[PDB]
Amino acid sequence: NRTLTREQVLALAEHIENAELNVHDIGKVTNDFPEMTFADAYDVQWEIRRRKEARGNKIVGLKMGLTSWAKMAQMGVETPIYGFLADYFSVPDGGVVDCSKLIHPKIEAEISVVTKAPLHGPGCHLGDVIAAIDYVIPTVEVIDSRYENFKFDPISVVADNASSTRFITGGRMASLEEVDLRTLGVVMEKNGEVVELGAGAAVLGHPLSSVAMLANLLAERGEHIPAGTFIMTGGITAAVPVAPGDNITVRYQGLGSVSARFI
Ligand SMILES: O=C(O)CCC(=O)C(=O)O
Ligand SMILES: [Cl-]
Ligand SMILES: [Mg+2]
Repeated sequence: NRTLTREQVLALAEHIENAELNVHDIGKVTNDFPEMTFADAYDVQWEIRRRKEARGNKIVGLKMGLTSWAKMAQMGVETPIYGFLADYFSVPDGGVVDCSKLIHPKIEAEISVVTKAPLHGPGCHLGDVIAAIDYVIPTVEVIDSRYENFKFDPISVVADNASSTRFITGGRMASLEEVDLRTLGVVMEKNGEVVELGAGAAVLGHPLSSVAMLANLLAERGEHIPAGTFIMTGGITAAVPVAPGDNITVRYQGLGSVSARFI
């Protein structure tokens, strides 16, 4: 399942994290370790998590990447990917993101869930997830691949924590009974203009499925989704570059809006 030595995992994690911490893009790691499997990549990502926990960061949630059947097929993968969210990733609705701490950030409109019951795989699917949802909450992610490379590389991206870097919760919380996630419309505005549109169904056909896929992915490593877990279910719209001076508002049908100022 794995081709990296443990020393390589540790060194890769340090190297990839350092790119984030030092705001310094690096070559995608699969160029130097072309044999890396997803298990290697997750070993690396999880070691990054450890490095963050070790210096006292709290891990406050999980995020999903590649939550598009089309994109999965394009990238030659059969499942989404996930990454973790550190406490300092969090930005208040309307808050400021300091781009000088970021490399080449993009924002995406997502819907997050907080669970109220444990979920696990393998074999988790939508039906298992429904009963476990406490509420949903509009969330914009700021993603920022630490790689200098143009073309998306799933295994490198995983090693780089699915490009996670900031997330902004906002809008209004709602129970599942109050929202239809498949038809929940989102409008992303940047500097006063509509730049992207999407509906919840853009996430796998049903954003809650993202949670189940997460459960099954975590099961591959003998982990699950504890109750109370905050999960960003995936990009509803295309990701949009942001730069200093940009202001963005993402409007969620019936859920208010999430905004952020970039400096
Ligand atoms: O580009 C993708 O869909 C996966 C990587 C990512 O950063 C994300 O979607 O959160
Ligand atoms: Cl910041
Ligand atoms: Mg995302």
